[PDB]
Amino acid sequence: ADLEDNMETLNDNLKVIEKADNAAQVKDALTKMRAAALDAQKATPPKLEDKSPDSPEMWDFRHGFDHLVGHIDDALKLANEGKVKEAQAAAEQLKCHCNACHQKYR
Ligand code: HEC
Ligand SMILES: [Ca+2]
Ligand SMILES: [Ca+2]
Repeated sequence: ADLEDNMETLNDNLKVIEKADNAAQVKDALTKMRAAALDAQKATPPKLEDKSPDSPEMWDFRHGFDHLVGHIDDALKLANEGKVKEAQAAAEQLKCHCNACHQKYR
């Protein structure tokens, strides 16, 4: 339930989505990723521990998860429609946003 746990949940469930057989597994994984992203959003990452909680870095860190959740919600709509392959493709759009936050704050 710490930041590192949230990241492990995000990473593990993206791989679940990639390997998924049906829409139910994609939806279940995305729902777990959604919770993890909103939990992570409340953390102070180690790199930013000396910054102000109101700093632009901390607000950029938090905003990154808002957009991640937006992408998760798009993939969730497709998974709820039974479109496994398009839900999976929508979920791959997450990866550039994982990487972008990591490049700044990992
Ligand atoms: C900021 C808005 C983030 C986004 C979006 C994602 N991640 Fe992340 N991640 C972030 C930080 C600050 C860290 C380091 C945390 C620490 O305590 O040092 C990480 C780390 C990871 C890791 C490896 C280390 C770990 O804590 O598990 C992984 C495997 C990881 N993150 C995965 C991941 C994925 C798959 C994401 C998109 C679905 C993703 N992260 C987004 C910050 C942010
Ligand atoms: Ca937590
Ligand atoms: Ca670290």
